[PDB]
Amino acid sequence: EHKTYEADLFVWCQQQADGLRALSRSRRDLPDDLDLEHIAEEIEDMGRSELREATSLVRQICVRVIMAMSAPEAPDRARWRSEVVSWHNLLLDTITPGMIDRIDIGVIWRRAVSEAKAALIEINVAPQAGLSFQAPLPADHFLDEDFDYDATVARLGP
Amino acid sequence: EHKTYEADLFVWCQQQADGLRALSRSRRDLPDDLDLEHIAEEIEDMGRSELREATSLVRQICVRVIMAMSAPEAPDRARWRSEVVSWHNLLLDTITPGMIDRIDIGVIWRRAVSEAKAALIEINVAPQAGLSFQAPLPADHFLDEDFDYDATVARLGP
Repeated sequence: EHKTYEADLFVWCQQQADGLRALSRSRRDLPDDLDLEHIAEEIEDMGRSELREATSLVRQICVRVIMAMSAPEAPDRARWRSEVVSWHNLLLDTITPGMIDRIDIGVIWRRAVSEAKAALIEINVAPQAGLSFQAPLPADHFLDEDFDYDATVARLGP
Repeated sequence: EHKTYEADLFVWCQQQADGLRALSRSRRDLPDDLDLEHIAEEIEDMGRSELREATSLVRQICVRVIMAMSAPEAPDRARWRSEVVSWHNLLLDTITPGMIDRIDIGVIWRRAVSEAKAALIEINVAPQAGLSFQAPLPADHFLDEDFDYDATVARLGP
């Protein structure tokens, strides 16, 4: 189904790149200086970049969730929570319905554990003893408009 | 003059956005689901983003130049120089001939001085007494493939 620019930017990038190529490869009377092939490549790549950004924001949220699981009384948690709210709001502006299935929590959570362990060593905190590289919650949990940092930390303890 | 994607990405973005709009606004028989207006907006914006990136890299280089002017014997200079080489190589991959005139050293150097002063306070170094918000060198100096950090620092002392 066709998606508008506004309704689903991610799907629009792929549909528009495909449409540009279809037009370019069919018509023999378009202006030669109009570079539909590289335009399509750039539009397609912008879609990929949106997904990379959403993926990164979920990762960063997960790192702070894991850090609070390891240091649940850290005074730093107030800052971590503020960061998470900021990232999550940006995530809600970036995700689209067609992008949801592409958010790979299995890969993201693994990378978040590796990153969180390094960051914990830096602040001289030992990681959760039970800390697992296996995602405990689906991607949807973090994409939820009502995602709650402190509730998530509490449910993933102790 | 028409510029290819490879020859000048920055000029290509503007020429292609203009060409997309010209085509869209003239033909009555293009596919309705092909969104040439928003494609043109995105392509145009990518051009702007390239210039923003180049501008940022020149700024970051200037900050490290100013920091070494204030702390010319700092052991940290080796790291600063390494950072500058990395940023400068990325800058050389980003700049294009049509973008050169848009690199505004008067604005960039001012912002670099403000940033450098804050960063110097953090490392407990007083700024150059003669440190000026007025750019002492043209944008071209930093865009030069043969830009030399240490030579620049030395010429801007003492």
